[PDB]
This record gives sequence, structure tokens and C-alpha cells, in this order.
Amino acid sequence: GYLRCLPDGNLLQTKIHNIGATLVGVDKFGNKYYEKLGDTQYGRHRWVEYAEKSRYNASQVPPEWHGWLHFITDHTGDELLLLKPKRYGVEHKENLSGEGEQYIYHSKGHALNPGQRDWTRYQPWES
Amino acid sequence: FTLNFGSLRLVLEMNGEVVERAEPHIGLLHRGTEKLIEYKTYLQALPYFDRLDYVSTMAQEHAYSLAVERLLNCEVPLRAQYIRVLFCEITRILNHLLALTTHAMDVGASTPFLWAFEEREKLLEFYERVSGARMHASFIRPGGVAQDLPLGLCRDIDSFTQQFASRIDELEEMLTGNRIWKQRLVDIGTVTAQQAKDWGFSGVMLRGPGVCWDLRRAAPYDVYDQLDFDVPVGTRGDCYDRYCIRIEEMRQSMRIIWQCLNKIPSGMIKADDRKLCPPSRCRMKLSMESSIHHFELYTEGFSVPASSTYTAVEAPKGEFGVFLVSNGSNRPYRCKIRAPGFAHLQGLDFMSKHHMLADVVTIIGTQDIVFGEVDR
Amino acid sequence: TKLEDEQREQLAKEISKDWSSVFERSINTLFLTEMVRGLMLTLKYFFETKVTINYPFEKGPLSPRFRGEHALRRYPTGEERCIACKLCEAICPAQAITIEAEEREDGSRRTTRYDIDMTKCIYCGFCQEACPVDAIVEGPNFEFATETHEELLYDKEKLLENGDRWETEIAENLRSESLYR
Amino acid sequence: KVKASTGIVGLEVVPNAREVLIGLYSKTLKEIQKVPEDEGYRKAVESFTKHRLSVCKEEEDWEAIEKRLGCGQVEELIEEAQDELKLISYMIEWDPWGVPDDYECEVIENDAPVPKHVPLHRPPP
Amino acid sequence: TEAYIRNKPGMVSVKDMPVLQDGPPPGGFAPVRFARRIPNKGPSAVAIFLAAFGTFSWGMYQVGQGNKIRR
Amino acid sequence: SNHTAKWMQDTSKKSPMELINEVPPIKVEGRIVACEGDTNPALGHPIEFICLDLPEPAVCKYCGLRYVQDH
Amino acid sequence: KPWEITGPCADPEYRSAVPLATEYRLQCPATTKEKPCIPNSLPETVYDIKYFSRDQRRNRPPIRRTVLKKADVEKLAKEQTFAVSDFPPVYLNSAVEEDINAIGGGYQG
Amino acid sequence: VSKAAEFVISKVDDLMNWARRGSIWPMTFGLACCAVEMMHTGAARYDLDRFGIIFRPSPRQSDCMIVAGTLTNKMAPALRKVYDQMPEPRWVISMGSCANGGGYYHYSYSVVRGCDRIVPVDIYVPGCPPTAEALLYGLLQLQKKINRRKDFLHWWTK
Amino acid sequence: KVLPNSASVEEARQRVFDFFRATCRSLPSVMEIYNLYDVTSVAQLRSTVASEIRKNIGVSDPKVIDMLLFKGMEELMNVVNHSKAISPFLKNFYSSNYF
Amino acid sequence: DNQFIFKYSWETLPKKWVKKMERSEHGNRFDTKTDYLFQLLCFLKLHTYTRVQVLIDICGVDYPSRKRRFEVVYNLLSTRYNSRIRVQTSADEVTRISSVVSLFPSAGWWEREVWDMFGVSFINHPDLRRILTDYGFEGHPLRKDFPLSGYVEVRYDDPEKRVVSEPIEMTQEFRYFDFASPWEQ
Ligand code: SF4
Ligand code: SF4
Ligand code: SF4
Ligand SMILES: [Zn+2]
Repeated sequence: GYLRCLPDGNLLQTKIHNIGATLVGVDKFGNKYYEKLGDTQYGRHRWVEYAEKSRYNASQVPPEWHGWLHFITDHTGDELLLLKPKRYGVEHKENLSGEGEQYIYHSKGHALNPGQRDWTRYQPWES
Repeated sequence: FTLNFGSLRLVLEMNGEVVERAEPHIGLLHRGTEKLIEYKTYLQALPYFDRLDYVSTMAQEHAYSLAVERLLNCEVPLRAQYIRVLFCEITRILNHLLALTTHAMDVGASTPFLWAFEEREKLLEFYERVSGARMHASFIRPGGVAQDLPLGLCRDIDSFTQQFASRIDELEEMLTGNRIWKQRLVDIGTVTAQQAKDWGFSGVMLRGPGVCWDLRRAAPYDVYDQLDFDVPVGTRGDCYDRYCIRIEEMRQSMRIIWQCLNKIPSGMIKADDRKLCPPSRCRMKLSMESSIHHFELYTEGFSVPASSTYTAVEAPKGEFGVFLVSNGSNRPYRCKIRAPGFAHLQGLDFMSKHHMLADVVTIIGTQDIVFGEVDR
Repeated sequence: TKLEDEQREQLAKEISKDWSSVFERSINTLFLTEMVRGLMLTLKYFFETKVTINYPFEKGPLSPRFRGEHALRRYPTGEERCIACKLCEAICPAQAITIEAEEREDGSRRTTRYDIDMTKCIYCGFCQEACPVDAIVEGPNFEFATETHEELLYDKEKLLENGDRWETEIAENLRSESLYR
Repeated sequence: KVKASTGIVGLEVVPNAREVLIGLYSKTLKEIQKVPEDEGYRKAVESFTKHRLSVCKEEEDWEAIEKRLGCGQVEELIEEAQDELKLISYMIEWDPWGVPDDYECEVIENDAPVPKHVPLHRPPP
Repeated sequence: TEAYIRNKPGMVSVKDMPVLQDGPPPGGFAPVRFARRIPNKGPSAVAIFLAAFGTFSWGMYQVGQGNKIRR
Repeated sequence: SNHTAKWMQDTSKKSPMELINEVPPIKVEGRIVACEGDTNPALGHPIEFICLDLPEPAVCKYCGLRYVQDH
Repeated sequence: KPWEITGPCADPEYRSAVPLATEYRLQCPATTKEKPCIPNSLPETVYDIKYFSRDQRRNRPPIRRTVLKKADVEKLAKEQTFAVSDFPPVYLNSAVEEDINAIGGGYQG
Repeated sequence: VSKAAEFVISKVDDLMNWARRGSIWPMTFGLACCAVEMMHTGAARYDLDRFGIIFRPSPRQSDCMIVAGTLTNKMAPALRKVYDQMPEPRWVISMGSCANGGGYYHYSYSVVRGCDRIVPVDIYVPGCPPTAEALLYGLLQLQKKINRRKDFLHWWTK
Repeated sequence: KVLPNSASVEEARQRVFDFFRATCRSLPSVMEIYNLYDVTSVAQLRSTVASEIRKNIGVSDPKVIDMLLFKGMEELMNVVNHSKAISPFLKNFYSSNYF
Repeated sequence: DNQFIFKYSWETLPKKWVKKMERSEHGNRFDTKTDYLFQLLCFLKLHTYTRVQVLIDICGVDYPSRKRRFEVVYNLLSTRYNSRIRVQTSADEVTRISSVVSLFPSAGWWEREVWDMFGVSFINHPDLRRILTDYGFEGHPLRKDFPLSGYVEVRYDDPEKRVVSEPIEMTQEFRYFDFASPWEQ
């Protein structure tokens, strides 16, 4: 995705920064994670290309690569995928929060919930 | 005529652009902090002190913990004392940087703001590595600290101290000696030592006149009596001398940080007794008594003996004091919060007398009024 | 003001000792030496490298002991890690946690209702350190801005799914910090 | 010599500091003569005022009187003397002397220890 | 128990328990130059004044020559 | 059942009760066990000692795992 | 470069603001090459637990109260006297006007 | 209503949304202790000027109000008065916990339980304080929210 | 300016009269402050103020009288600064249980 | 520490107004009558060997059990002799106590704050308007009997086009947890 650079200018900065970088990994969502040591300042030696140039979001980074990208861990996302728990767990989902009422989270008492639960803590006689 | 400005509300009486008098209205950030502290346990009330005087976070934690330990009589280990001093001086550096750069922006100088924010981002990274969050980190607790320092923090702080000596030289070169800066600062809002004592000034605003009195030397509440630092005083109290005092305080804070890094000991991070300090996770998961004490300390609190005390520390703004009155229960009966912005904002009235509007904003910047602590 | 006048005269006499000094001072005040020096420093920083983070692709450094989004974990077997000890809201300074519970079908003590207000949580980590079983943890996630307050009002199912989603990173941070405990 | 500056911005150096102090102390003694003798305030005032008057009479140089007194800043001493005059005038204006009879005062003394790391104002050397 | 938590493979007494915390490296770090060093290596006041005066004089001479050519 | 439906409404994934019933009982030789939650005692729950004289499996009451005596 | 003529840049002991990624923060906090060991108690107070001696919170003397009457007040007033050495000491301090490079040459910190 | 007029309308709406997204001019409402973190967001590291965010001190020229800090009963009328002066295309970002639901002073006199009771807020930024990273995430979320404004289509189909 | 506590009922009465004078003189300012000219009836407002003073006669402590006057002057300053047949039992019964 | 000028005061101060004294490591304490507080502070501020010339602060404590519920505390400091002192009195709701604005000019805002929080009025204050709470606040928030959440709350009323104040109707009532142990005494 290089034509998006002209109207994006931020992907342009990313592509400029991927000149001397080394592709340290890639996730199952397509995000390509790059590292670049040497003559680089501390804060800009690890980054991601989201592989979704049109509508890339900051919440698309999976938890497996979140720590490595945020400099919490030296462990890449592959090791955390290997260590992913079994018998339970859900796939990573972005922070939609506005893409639809059927997508966003609703409380059990909210009218938009598919199943709304009453809250009275007593059972009437119910003739 | 009366001119109104509207969280800083201020009404000024003007005659010829000359400020006859200035009256601030402050309650715009009142939040019932004292009432909530009375309604909550001591540990639950520590975040309130985190929020008070938010530019200087851990100074208020230090004051509150010192008051609680005074009312409680618990010995804090040397390592905990040294890390508390280190982070208090980091807090002082942060507050001085923010005060100086906001004052410079109010004057008109815009560029040092972002350099000092790069330095502040480094220091907030230090905070976030040592504790939970960059700001309002509930790290200092009665009896010690929350957790031990992560490894490498000392080396990173040393690197920061060197680069920050360079940065302070840099900022002083740009601001100090500028003709515009001098014309903005000198002979603006001068305070005599008698006036400062009458109006209850503290910290830089009190040492600016030259009273030659500092809390860290008058009542050393830490290893401060082993750190042989310097305390600058102003020859003729005004905005320029207060700014120079703040620069010198940043330098001496770096000095104290280096000394603490050099002579930090190896030991524990909190009070030895589990009746007052929570046990570790392994201890509470392995030991029956430790589980009991963790449960009791996290449902109830430590019951301080019924007494009333006033504990004051040298916060970067000035003397920050907490007046704690207890009744033997797990909650503080009364907690009065003397912030070194409440008195300075009173001093605004006579400081910005016969001055102009730009002198008023310069005086506000010099006093460095954070409205959270004045609306405590 | 007579004292001020005589002090000014004394200072003027002091800093006008000789023609060399007065000429140097006049030239310095006339040719804007300090202004030129400030301009030179400004140009140096114009030509030096920048520290901008390039937000969406490059993100600021964090720590394993980061207080981000409240979340609930599970045991490796799959059962809820949270017993209903109610130490969360006993210590929560902002009272942002509400919990109700009853005995489960197999006699286990489990919470039948567990909600946290993210508009009332002060993100202080008191619950995550008061948990006897490491059930509630303040996860590393912090980019969960919502368009609605009702969305920001969490509950047990959302906390559990957050824990399941962020289980691996939360586990890594928990190991690293249980070392520091 | 002459003091270039007193450090305190509010205070200003006075050339005739010794003469001003002598006059203020003499007036202090003359005014405190009106206070009842039984009161401890009068005894303390006479004590320190006589001591200061004696030392400032014996020593001529202000540096010498400062060094011998140990308080320093003859300007601060003059301010203290003026405040003492004001206080004596106030205690003549209102009469606080004498116990009111059938009087009780509750002296409270607790020896509860405090840790060495709390802020306690250390005594001057 | 502290001994149980910090047990050593071959320790006999509760003392000499293993310990490793953040601290100085052997040597105690390096000095950090708390003071300020501002060198004034710029041109002297007399030098810049002479340069300005000579520049003004030679420039006025050049102005005269150019005006003569234009005339 | 009722409790699970009361705190959860997804009714599509497996509830923790079903998973913990599906994990088999743990056979142990001794009469008493030490239940810690996982391989790391510091990352599990407070230690729980369980008596195994009754023939039926005994729930740990923490991370309930149903330890059963061998013979 | 024009900025080395004068100012902080001309100083040989000048430090750049930007820290290199290869020298600032070598090991991420969650992955440290060495395992920590933080003490939580003195070695003495491990197998010798005894809290009634180190109970610093409750081991305090009781508060003492004394009701002084007029006779006692007069007795103390007559007994007491003031001397030149019994007056409170003054906490005196003064400026020195000392150079910035005077303490350790400006390096030691 | 057609398929070519619909395409033209979609292009016009895309251009309008691009302009409004790239030229956001928020105004700080900086009370309490989210304003310091906001200034950190506006600093060199997480710079806001790149995305078009510049802080306009005058409410008449501002686009969206970012309320960061605690809302007090003494200050809520001022907040509402300042909000009412903003132009009709307007948005609100409630930063922190105090401005969302009262935060750490929810059970307190003279504290508004979130700015939602005074002004209609569009996006909440949870945190206390939210990291500058998170606040810039919230601003990008505002850009995404105003990236789906079919104003021209709605005007056409009335 | 705040004054010491009144030591006499006559002094308290004089202070009450002074406060009522202040209210009466400050009444026309409230007219332009609030703008309810349709049904204000300035005379009715004066009557209501007098009725409040007359319903506060059961107090006899001069300290309480002075405190009430202080709070009334505070309220006056606030208002100047513009800061705002089925029997009774059956209606409450039909409304709610808590009455 | 530094109990020098405290003992010197008790030696030199007139005994008429010293109702009680406390010698503590938490702070030396003087408790007097409200009639003589101004004179006592004038003596301390002006005397040459007890120069507490800076007023740290003025605080209020509520004691519903006592006849005079309010306790007005004055924390003062002596920088010349480097020691802190405490002088307190007892006042009730109606009685007015003397003001020390003339002695310490900083006392004005703390006295206004005490008025705001408790209701203790002062005799010689140049002004005594509320400082911290909302305009038109009715109660005194720091009194023990005052509810934590207050009596009224504000919201935006669209028909009125203004922020109106209405009686509190808050959801998620404050949950008071009784953690007190019966063996703490
Ligand atoms: S992090 Fe603090 S405020 Fe948030 S839920 Fe936990 S205890 Fe409550
Ligand atoms: S402290 Fe842990 S086990 Fe207890 S209620 Fe909270 S999450 Fe559950
Ligand atoms: S939400 Fe937290 S950080 Fe923000 S203003 Fe409130 S207390 Fe401060
Ligand atoms: Zn178990």
C-alpha cells in the first residue's frame, strides 16, 4: 500500500521509517512488526504496519504483540502465541464502540440488549 | 472600573491599566476532599493526596505517610527512606520544570515548554516503571513504599541526571540573560520578608525575599540530614530571583538524586510489622497469620492511636502540611490540608498592586497556583 | 525611594569603572548578543533530530506494573479465578466495584454479579493487589475509549472476556511482577 | 566598616544601630517598670533587655555586638525591640496580670515516642 | 516464612539469605556535573563594532560608486 | 444452571462450571494434598490442604480440582 | 555549525537529549536477565517471632494529666527565674554568596 | 436516489468528512488533573499538531470541547455557557473519570457526576489520568466518528 | 463588615431594622436582575420579606438573631449576584407510602 | 522537638488564659478561651523570644458530643527560633469568636474557609463571604451531621436553558462498610 501515502502522510512517515528496518514478525491479522536498532532513538525502534491502510486502528494490535510493541517485554508475539492458554479464551476483537448497536457492549438492563433482565429482587404473587 | 476574567476567576479594579486590587474566586475546583477523607480509610485516602497538588504528586504522599507514621510510630527502613527521597526530588524537578515552562509560556516564550516536557516524559516514564501510572502513582505508603525498584532504574536515572544537567544549562542559557525575560520578571511582584511572613508564604515564595529558611534543613524528615545539598535564597524577592531560585533548586535536586542513587542501601521497602504494612503475596498465600493480616488490612485499616498532629514537608510549591486528628478508629476523624497555594493566592492581592495585567499573569505564574491544592 | 536612587547611583558607578567596560556593555545591549545566541540555539534544535512518537504505528514505552483496564482472569483449567471474597469493593477507594454472589450448583463459591464502573474507577490497582487469588488484574490495555457511558459501565461478562482476550500478556506481566513481590 | 546589605529585602541597614538599640532598650526598661513585679513577663523582659543593653554598651562595633550576642542582624534586634515596645504598650492597655482565683489549668504530658524520620524541628546548636 | 520464600540450596542459618535488588554498580556511578557551564566564546564587543563601522564605510563608498555608474 | 444463566447470557460458549466438571479428578497417593492453583505457588491461590478419607472426590474449594486418593 | 561559536553547544562537556535505543534501556522491565530477591523481614525476626516487644503502635506510655491550681501556679511563679543562658536559642542563618563551581568543582553532585 | 447521484453525494460527503477530520480545532477545558496530561499530549512526543489538532483559546473558533478534569457545581454553569458559544458543528471529549461519571469524587457535594449532565458528550476517555497515548486514541476515535457523517446525503434525502 | 454579637434585645432589633432597610433599598436591583415585572408586585415582595421577619419572632437568643441576620445578608448578596377536596392525608396516600 | 519557646511561653505568658497545655511529640498544644485568643496570639507574635510571626493555618474540628462542638485550631510557626506551636479554642454554632486578621493578614482566607465549612463566625473580619462552596450554598459541609453527598445536585434544564439545582436523587447510594473490630479498644 503505497498510493495511500499521498493522502495519508502518516503511512508516508511509516514507509520512510521502514528503510533500514528488519521485519521481526507478522501476526495472523496481517500486521507486520518491525524493529530497527543502531543509530535510532529509544522511542522509535519498534513499530507496526497494520496492513489495513484505509482504516488502520490503534486497537488492532493483538495482546500477543501488545507488550512487545509497547516495550513491556522482549518477547515477540510468536512466543506469547505459543504460550496462549487452552480450554478457554477468545479471539482478539478491535474497539468498535460505534460501529453498531449489535457490535457494541450492552448492559443486562439496557433496552438495546438482545435479552433485557428485570431487577427487583422479589417475586410477586403472580396469580 | 471592575474587569472580570473567567479554572481561574479573577476580578481586577483598574484605573489607568494599573491594577489597584485583584480578588480571586477559587471555589471552582472544590471537591469535598476533606469530607471524603473523613469518610474513607487511610489507605483509601492516600489517592486523595495523590490528586492534591497534582503537579507534585509524591510530595503529598510523603507528607501524608509522615503524618500517619507520626501518629502511628512505625519505623521505615533505610532503603524505603532513600527511594522516597529520590522520588520526592524527582517530583520536585517535575514541578519546577512545569512551573517554569508554564510561566515562560504565559510571558510569551513558547519553545522551552516542549523541551521540559520531553524531560518530564522521561521522569513520568520513571514513575510508570517504578509504580502503576505516570501520574497519581500511589507508590508512597505509611511505613514504606508499595513495591521495590525495578532493575535498571538506577542506571536510567543516572543517564537522565547527566542529560538533565545539560538540559538545565540549556534552558538557563535561553531564558536567563534575555533582555525581554529580564524586563518581564525583575521588579515585578516584589515581597518583603516581613510581608511573606505575615501572609504565610513558604518555599521559593518565602526564600525569594531571603528569609534563609528551608524545611528540609530546619526539620529534616528523611536522610536529608545526610545529603549536604544547597538551599538558594534571593537577595531581593521578585519574579526573577524566584525563577533563579527554582533553577538552583532543580540543580540541587539533581545533586540529591545522585547522592541517593550512590548511597542507596540494600534491604526491605516497608515497615517490618504486618499489623501496619501488608504482607507480600507469597507470604499471604503461604502463611495463615499473613493471610489473616492481609485480609484485615485490606478490609479494615491500621487503627492509629487517638491523637492530633500537624506534619509538614517541603513540597516543591512550598510547605505542604497535613493536620490529622484521629479517634482510635480505622478512619481519620479530621484531615486539614494546608497547601502552599492558598497563602500565595492571598498574596496575589498585594503582590499585583499598582502593576498591570501582564504583571498579574506573571505573578500568578511565579506563585505557581495549582487550583486542586488550593481547593482541597 | 531615596535609598533606591542612591543604590542605583552606586550600581551605575560600580558597573562603569572604565571606558572599555561601558563600551562593551553598550555594544552588547545594542547588537542583541543574547538574542543572537538564543537564535543560534533555536537553529540548532531546528536542525537536530525530533522526538515525535508517530502515534498509531509507534507507541510509548510501558511497564508490566501498568494500571490500564480492569479485567478478570481464569484458572488454567477454565474455572473462574474469582472467589466471592468481596475484597475488591472493601478496598476500592472510589467504590467503583459492586459484587453479589451465591452458592453455585456444585457448592462452589462464585460471584453471580460483578460490575465495575470505568467512569468511577480511579485506576489505582488496590483491587489487583488485594486479590488473594490474583483474579482481578488491571490489564495492560488502555485504548478502550467508548462513545457511551453505558458502554463504559462494565460487568462480569465483559471483564471475563477481557481477561480471556488479554490472558497471555496479563500472565507475562503477572509473572514479571510476582518476581517483584 | 558598613554593612552592604542585610540579606533580608524588607530590612534595611541602619548606620546608628548601636544608638538606636541603646535608646530602644532604655525605653523598654522605662516602660516595663510599669508592669507588676510578680509577673514572670516583667522579670524575663528586664533580664534580656538589661543583658542586651549591657553588651551593646560594652561593645562598640555592630559586628562585635552581633558576635557577642549570638543573635546577629542588629536590624532584626531593632525590629524585636520595637515589637517589644508594642507588646508592652498592649499589656498596659489591657490588664492580664494576676490569677483569677479558683483557677485550674490542665497540664498534659504524654511520652509517646515518634520515629526518627518524621519532621521534627531539631534544636539549634 | 521468610526462610521458605528465600531458601538457598546450601544455607544452614537464616542469615546469608540470597538478596538481589536495584542498586549502584560496584564503583558507585559517575559524577553528573550539577553545575552549569556556559562558555562565552563569541566575538568581542570592540571587534563587532569595528566590523560594523568598516562595513558601513565601505558600503557607503560602494553606494557612491554605484550611484555614479547609474548617473 | 440458574447461577450461570444469572451472571452470563452468552449461552454459546462453555461456562466455567462445565470446564471444571470436564477436567478429570487428580489421583494422588497420599492421604492429604496441597492445592495451590497452578505450577507456580506464588501465582495461584492460598494453599489448601484437602482430606481424602471420603470415597467421593473432594473439591479444592479453590480452583476446584477433585483430588482422589489412589487406593 | 553556527551554534558552536558560543553557548552550551560550544561546551565540550555537552550531552545530547535523545537517548539511543542501544544504550538507554537495554532490558525491558518484564524480561530482566537476572531474577530479583527482595527481603521482607530481618533475619532475626524469622524464627524468633515475638510481637509484644516490637509492637511500636501500642507500646506507648499512658497520657499524664495534672490539674494545677492557684497555689501551684504561684509556687511555680515564685520559684522560677530567668537567666541569660536559659533563653531559647535562636535559629540563625545567613547568605554566603558562594560560587556555583565551589562545591566539588561543579562535578561531584 | 439514483446510483450516480448517490456516488457523487458519497464523494462530496467523503470530502467534507476528510476536511472536518483533518482540521479539528479542539478547545481545552482544563480543570483538575487531567489538564497536565493533556499538555503532555500536546507536547513533542505525542504531538497533536500533526493530525490537525491545535488548541483555540476562543470558543467561537473551536470545533470540539475537550473537558478534562473535575466538574464542580460552581463551574458547571461556566462550562455550559462556554459550550453554548461554540459553532453548530461541535463535539465533546470527556477526558478522565471526573468528567465521565464523577470519578474519585462521585459521592461528594459540589461535584457534577460527569459532564454528560451539563453538555452532550460524544466520546469518553477512560483513565485517571488517561495516558496521553489514550487521549490521542480518543481524538483519533473522534476523527473516526466524524468520518461517517453523511450530512450531504441526509440533506439531499429530506 | 461583621460586628460583635449584640448584647441587648434593643441592639438586635436595631440590627434587624438595618437589615430590613438594606433589603428594601436592594429590592429594585433585583427587579433588573430577575425581570419578572409581570407578577412581581414589589409591594408584595416587601410584604413577603416582612412576613419572613415576622415568622422569625419565636427566636429570642441575640446570638441566634445575629446569625440569622448574617445569613440573611449573605442571601441578599447572593440574590444581588444572581444566584437562584380529599384532605391532605389521602393525596399523600395516593402518592407514596413515605409521607 | 524544640520545646524551648513553648516552655518559655508557659513561664512568661500570663496564666489567666492558659486553660490547658499539652507537651507532646506530635506538637505542643495550647488550649485557651475564645475571649483571650487574640491577646494570646498578639503576645506570641510580638514577644522577642517567642516570635511566631507566621500563621501556618487555621482549622476546624467538629465534635457533636460536646456542648461546644466546634474546635478552632491555629497552627503557628517560629522561623527565628524554628519551632511549631498550636493554639486552639472551642466555639459553638452561634457564638462569634475574635478574628486575628489584624495580626496575621493571611488569616482572612482561612477564617473564611472555617466559616464556609463549619459556621464559626468571626468578630472583626473585613469580610466573611463564602470562599469554597457553590454560590448560594445553604449548609456547612464539614459538619459531621452534614451528609457526604449533600442535599442538592445540579443538571442542565433544557426548557430553562440554564443549569438548575435540584434535590439529590443519586443512583448507586453510598455504601458505608462497617469495618470496625470489636477488639480494637
Ligand atoms: S484499580 Fe482502584 S479504583 Fe479501579 S476498581 Fe481497582 S480498587 Fe477500584
Ligand atoms: S479480590 Fe479477587 S477473589 Fe476477591 S472478589 Fe475481587 S477478584 Fe474476586
Ligand atoms: S479523572 Fe483522575 S486524573 Fe483526571 S482530573 Fe479526575 S482525579 Fe485527576
Ligand atoms: Zn485449589
